[PDB]
Amino acid sequence: ILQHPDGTVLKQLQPPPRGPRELEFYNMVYAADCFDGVLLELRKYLPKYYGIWSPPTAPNDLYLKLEDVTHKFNKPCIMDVKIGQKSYDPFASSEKIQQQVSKYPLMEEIGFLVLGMRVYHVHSDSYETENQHYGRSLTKTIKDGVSRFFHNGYCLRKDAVAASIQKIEKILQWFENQKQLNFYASSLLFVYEGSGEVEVRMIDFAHVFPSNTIDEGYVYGLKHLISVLRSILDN
Ligand SMILES: c1ccc(-c2onc3ccc(-c4nnn[nH]4)cc23)cc1
Repeated sequence: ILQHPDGTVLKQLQPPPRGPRELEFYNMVYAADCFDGVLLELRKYLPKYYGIWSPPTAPNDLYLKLEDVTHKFNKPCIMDVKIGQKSYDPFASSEKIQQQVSKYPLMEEIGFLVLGMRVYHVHSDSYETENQHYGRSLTKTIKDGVSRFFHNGYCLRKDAVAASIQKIEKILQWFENQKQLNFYASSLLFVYEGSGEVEVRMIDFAHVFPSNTIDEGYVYGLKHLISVLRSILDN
């Protein structure tokens, strides 16, 4: 992820097959001729897509040019949350499944994993950063683990918590009204202002597949994340 001063990000395509699949996803959704009602609504929850980009002298070096969802913030507080019961996709090998489940064996139980957060503290005029190991350490501590993101401005930011719930609810509504796509190892990016208040966007589409059914695992995760955020409002 290269943050570009024009309010876009450049995401380098992952190695195959993951990078190509993500390019394919954005191309399907943001097709110039697409009038699929489901996919039209889905665009609302994605970063805007500006097509494939490569350096003038390096056509090999493929990027997606995406909206920087943090652009409109002064001191953005950012959290990435992987959603779903399974982080492996429907065509993973036994080896590959074991790799993925071992990273977070509570994924089935909890249905989401905090990949990281950056939290601005007014207090000290500085950022607090948590990495992959933070979220992977949370057990059924998850409430306190998520709460940490919302400690800003000499308070618990229940405004940002409530905003996040309302925006996730829209994404949840989309997932309850579609059975065309299932999403594995994809994330929600949360942004609020740490200095019309919150951003929640779906990101990371290297394991999105056509489907016949509700994405039950994703829905479980969204529902559970909402339930946790809901409980934080009672703090
Ligand atoms: C820090 C962290 C994330 C961002 C960010 O802002 N807009 C984004 C759009 C997409 C992605 C993305 N897609 N796939 N993986 N990451 C990240 C984005 C900015 C700063």
